[PDB]
Amino acid sequence: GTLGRAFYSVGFWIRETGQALDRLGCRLQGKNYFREQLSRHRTLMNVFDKAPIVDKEAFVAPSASVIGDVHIGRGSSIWYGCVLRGDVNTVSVGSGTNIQDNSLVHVAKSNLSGKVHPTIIGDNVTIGHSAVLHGCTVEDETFIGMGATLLDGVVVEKHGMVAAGALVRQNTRIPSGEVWGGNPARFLRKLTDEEIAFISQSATNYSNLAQAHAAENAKPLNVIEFEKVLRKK
Amino acid sequence: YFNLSGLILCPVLGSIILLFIPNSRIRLIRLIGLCASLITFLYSLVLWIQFDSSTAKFQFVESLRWLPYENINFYLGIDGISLFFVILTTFLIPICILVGWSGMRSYGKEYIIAFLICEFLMIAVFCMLDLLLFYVFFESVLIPMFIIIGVWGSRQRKIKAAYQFFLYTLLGSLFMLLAILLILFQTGTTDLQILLTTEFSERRQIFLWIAFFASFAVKVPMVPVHIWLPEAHVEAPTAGSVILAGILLKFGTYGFLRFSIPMFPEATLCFTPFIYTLSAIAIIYTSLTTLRQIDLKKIIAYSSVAHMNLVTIGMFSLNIQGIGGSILLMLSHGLVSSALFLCVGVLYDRHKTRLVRYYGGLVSTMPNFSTIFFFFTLANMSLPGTSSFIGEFLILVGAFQRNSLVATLAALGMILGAAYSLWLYNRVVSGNLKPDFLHKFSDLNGREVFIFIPFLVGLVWMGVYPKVFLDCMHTSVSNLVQHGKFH
Amino acid sequence: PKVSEDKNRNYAVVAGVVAIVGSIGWYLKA
Amino acid sequence: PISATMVGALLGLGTQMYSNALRKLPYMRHPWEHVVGMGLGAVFANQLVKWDVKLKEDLDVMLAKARAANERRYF
Amino acid sequence: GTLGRAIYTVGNWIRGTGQALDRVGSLLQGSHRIEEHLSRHRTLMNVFDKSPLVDKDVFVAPSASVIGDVQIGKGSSIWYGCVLRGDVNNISVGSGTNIQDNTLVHVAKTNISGKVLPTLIGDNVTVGHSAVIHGCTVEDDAFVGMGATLLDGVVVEKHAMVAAGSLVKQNTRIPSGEVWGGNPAKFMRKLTDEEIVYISQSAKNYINLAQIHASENSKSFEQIEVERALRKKYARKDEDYDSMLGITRETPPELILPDNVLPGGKPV
Ligand SMILES: CCCCCCCCCCC(CCCCCCCCCC)(CO[C@H]1O[C@@H](CO)[C@H](O[C@@H]2O[C@@H](CO)[C@H](O)[C@@H](O)[C@@H]2O)[C@@H](O)[C@@H]1O)CO[C@H]1O[C@@H](CO)[C@H](O[C@@H]2O[C@@H](CO)[C@H](O)[C@@H](O)[C@@H]2O)[C@@H](O)[C@H]1O
Ligand SMILES: CCCCC/C=C/C/C=C\C/C=C/C/C=C/CCCC(=O)O[C@H](COC(=O)CCCCCCCCCCCCCCCCC)COP(=O)(O)O[C@H]1[C@H](O)[C@H](O)[C@@H](O)[C@H](O)[C@H]1O
Ligand SMILES: CCCCCCCCCCCCCCCCCCCC(=O)O[C@H](COC(=O)CCCCCCCCCCCCCC)COP(=O)(O)OCCN
Ligand SMILES: CCCCCC(=O)OC[C@H](COP(=O)(O)OC[C@H](N)C(=O)O)OC(=O)CCCCC
Ligand SMILES: [Zn+2]
Repeated sequence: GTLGRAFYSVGFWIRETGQALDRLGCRLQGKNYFREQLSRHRTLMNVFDKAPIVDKEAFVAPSASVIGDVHIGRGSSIWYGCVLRGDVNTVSVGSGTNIQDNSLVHVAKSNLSGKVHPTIIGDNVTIGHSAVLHGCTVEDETFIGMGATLLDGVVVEKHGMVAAGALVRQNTRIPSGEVWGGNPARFLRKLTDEEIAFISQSATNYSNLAQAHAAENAKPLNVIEFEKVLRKK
Repeated sequence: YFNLSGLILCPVLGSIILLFIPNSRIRLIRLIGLCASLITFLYSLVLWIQFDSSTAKFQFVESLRWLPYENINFYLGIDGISLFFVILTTFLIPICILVGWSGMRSYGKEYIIAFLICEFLMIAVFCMLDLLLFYVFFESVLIPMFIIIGVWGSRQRKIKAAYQFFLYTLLGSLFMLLAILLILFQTGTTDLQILLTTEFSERRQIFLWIAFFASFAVKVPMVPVHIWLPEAHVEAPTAGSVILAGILLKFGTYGFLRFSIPMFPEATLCFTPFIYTLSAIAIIYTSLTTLRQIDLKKIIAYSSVAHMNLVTIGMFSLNIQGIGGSILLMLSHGLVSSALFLCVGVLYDRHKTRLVRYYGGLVSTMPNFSTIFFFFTLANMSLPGTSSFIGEFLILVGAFQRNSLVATLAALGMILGAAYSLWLYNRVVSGNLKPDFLHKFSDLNGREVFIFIPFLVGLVWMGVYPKVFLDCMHTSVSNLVQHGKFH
Repeated sequence: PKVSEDKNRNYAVVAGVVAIVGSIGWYLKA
Repeated sequence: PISATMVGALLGLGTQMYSNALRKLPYMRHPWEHVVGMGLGAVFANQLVKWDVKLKEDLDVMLAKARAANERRYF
Repeated sequence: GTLGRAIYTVGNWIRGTGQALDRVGSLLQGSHRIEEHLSRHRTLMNVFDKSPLVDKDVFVAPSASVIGDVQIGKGSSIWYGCVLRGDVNNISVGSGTNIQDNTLVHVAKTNISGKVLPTLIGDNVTVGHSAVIHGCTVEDDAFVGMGATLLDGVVVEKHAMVAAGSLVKQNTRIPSGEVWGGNPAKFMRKLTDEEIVYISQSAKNYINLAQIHASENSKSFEQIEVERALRKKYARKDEDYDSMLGITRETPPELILPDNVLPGGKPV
């Protein structure tokens, strides 16, 4: 609460003083390596006590940005370039889902529009590339198309598919088994059994792929590359 | 031990704490400002408890050197006259803070800071016993009020009204400052208790009295200078009008009570018919001009000029009924008038209009507001059982004993006062609704119901048992009645 | 690498230390 | 009571935070110079009081001299 | 000498004290703040014994992520935030074809439609910002507008354009000389010769513009500090004092861009 924030700010003051002392000590010895412009990006960033909670068996890409109260289930994956920013509210990501590349799942930035709705993602939910989920909620075993732009107040029912590039207007419910596409989103066709089976299999395929990607991302950082960058003439 | 130092330092701490708080923390700013105002109000209430009512000497005196030779210094003290003014000016601030509770996100920290600096400056005005420093804090109120009028005004007219008010206040202020300087050079000091024991040559009483009247009559608008008050009052936020009418209109009368009625007993007697003439026509003219106004806030603003000019009849009567009964009217006016502007502020916040034509039939859609509005309509029209009648009647019996004619003319004030007060209520509240103009309504919320509660309790408590307030002043107002008299 | 090489910067450090010590002594001795 | 040390420390902290605010920086940007400002403000306030006392004493002596010089006119 | 050693020891003590203070301040925060770590983002990454074959002259931004079986031709460029995930199947990027900011090029799972083919991008093509490609076969000398989405199975024939903010549905062929666009991605209008010249000029301009970004994103720490000092030194000028001193300060070549990227090729 307010007592915690004061201690947080005092800790910031003391950390700043310690860093200044360390820089002064470096300057006495003649070193200037603190001036290096290193990237300050953190794949897991908190806002005071609001820190993301990521399960151990969950792949989060190093370039993915997860900020605030974000919960990641077991078997889920956040791929490269994703931005999952939930700060005024919570972002809940279920188990077995896959926030694919360059996707965005965030919550409203202010209360002026009304009440900020937490973003909820079910289980085995496929989020397409470069899709925006802005304060909506999706039930389990659903599919969100590539380039979709779900807005807040939107409920996507179980086994519901949102077509690619569709923009679902505010306070819209997609019934189970129906495909909604176009701008604005409108009913197009009813899902078939083959599409349901493919939706189910895609989640497992991406879950298996995320394990390999995490294994290739968990290797020790190469020292040959580090040495080559160090000596540049 | 509660003294005048802590009461004045509390708004200082309140304004300093908010000065260094990030504006993104909107909740914390409001909570700290409200808490500071409430703590100051409780401090004033405690200062009431330990107030001796048997000595004319100033109580809780505090001193702080200003010039190196102690010629002029910060002398703070209260008596039976300025105690209730301090209590009122500390009580009105939390109400003003609570008025802008919902929309505070746009005003920011500069709103509560301005109001707390205002409270700091007005508390010291009623507590200063030094003539020069009373002027310094007398005219330090302009900057916060100038900022309040200009920054948070309603329309583009805020530039004109602020300029006009500032110019009038300056022209009064410097003509008073010349007199203060002449008094300092002749007497030697500016301490009030020393200036009340120094004989002034009869020729210098008229000039100094006129110079003092020039600054005071502006802030208690007599006749020629009540043209800044309506414009500056209408072009002001809802809480801004409460400060201007609640307290800023009480400087002129308090200045007369503290520095004019005593320092020149001979000059006051000579100018008594002059004050009676100005006040009698002001009551007649203003209470009549009020009938032909169409703006909701421009009608109540004209209900204060008649009431405040009825006060100056009481002060110059120079008897216990007059002077003592004039104080109750200002306490009553500070509550009745400031409550009426809350009622108008309630109507304006929902429906962004003030013309009486658009309003009608609110008795069927806003019944709690109609009940509360009617009660303060009765108080504004001097009904017995209300705090206004006690002050209004005590002034009349204090002036009839001195001049029967001026008490007759002032008695027509309640004839005209009861005319527009009920006629406004009939237009705004009673009647048929007008769905063409406005159709969505909302009665008083939790804040508005709670805000009006201290006004309701404090208006009948003073109206049925004013002995609590009266017995705390008779020792102090009786020493005021006679100063040059020794028989 | 336990040597500070810049002679001019070392003299500035010595002068700053001397200034601080002298200021402390000045505030203490008088 | 209100001593010169505490009012000086508050003025020093206030002027440090005021300088930081005037440059669009956070109020508590460099804590060490906030401490330095508090110390300097306390020192300056104490020195101001100490100088004011001596200044008043000197003024009293000089006015005594002036009045003594003026009083010789009556002889 | 001895003074240098003493100053070094004092600096070591100061550094130790500062690190202890930093640790204490971190403790008072409650260990809530997540500490910044070394960058673990790999610009070029392997997935299944498959390595990208980025050519020598290609500019790959450090924030880009070329992953898996990606083959990139000479003169092309991959810009900031761009992702080329060729883990499941092949991605081939032609010569001189740039993929712009925040773009995503991904290939289907080789079974999204049964007869899936790798993502092939031809030569001298340009792909706009934030575009999404998921199994297209864009032919050479083509244009894809910013924000355009190309679903699997589409082919963009030579000298064809896809309007910005479009959605080319699956198994849709854009013929040559058309400006297919819109959310259904239906026929808009025919291409004029000025548009073809504009497409070629834009591709050449991006090939020209990638070089300064490549030369800036590969500098060492020592060169960066020197360039920053030079930029600060020559940020503002005083011709009057130089004329008084009889000197003429000229901007160093490290702060001069080639004239071929200026709006009109300004020599002075
Ligand atoms: C702008 C802020 C507004 C704050 C002012 C109001 C708040 C009240 C605090 C005012 C305050 C600080 C001034 C702050 C300066 C501002 C900082 C400037 C910028 C800094 C960044 C001075 O206020 C007192 O100072 C007295 C002078 O001494 C004066 O009394 C007149 O003096 C005669 C002359 O000779 C006159 O003839 C006579 O009529 C009065 O008796 C008066 O000025 C006043 O009483 C508080 O007093 C402080 O100073 C002295 C007490 O004296 C105390 O230490 C003293 O040291 C030795 C004496 O050197 C004494 O031997 C020693 O015994 C004593 O302990 C302090 O512990 C502290 O108490
Ligand atoms: C946790 C409890 C404690 C918690 C409290 C901890 C306290 C730590 C102890 C002492 C803190 C000391 C504070 C004193 C700080 C003074 C300001 C620092 C001054 C300073 O930049 O350094 C030297 C300068 O040299 C001096 O010209 C003047 C510098 C002379 C002063 C430096 C001498 C420092 C020695 C202090 C004694 C250490 C004794 C041991 C202390 C450790 C205890 C074991 C480095 O020059 P430089 O050219 O490489 O670079 C500077 C520098 O980068 C910036 O000032 C400018 O940006 C740049 O233009 C250039 O000027
Ligand atoms: C009087 C009413 C009461 C007011 C309150 C008084 C309170 C006591 C004073 C408190 C002062 C608090 C200051 C805390 C210490 C901070 C000083 C650090 C300055 C510093 O490190 O040196 C460089 C600049 O020097 C400087 O910034 C030095 C600036 C000095 C300006 C004035 C110099 C003295 C002039 C004489 C007095 C003024 C006229 C009076 C008639 C910093 O450099 P950088 O890192 O920021 O970058 C390049 C910018 N150049
Ligand atoms: C106890 C900590 C001493 C730390 C001393 C120190 O860091 O001096 C530098 C600071 C700021 O000066 P720079 O612009 O060079 O920042 C340099 C900055 N370190 C950076 O990282 O860029 O000087 C002051 O204002 C303080 C004046 C009062 C000094 C007592
Ligand atoms: Zn994909």
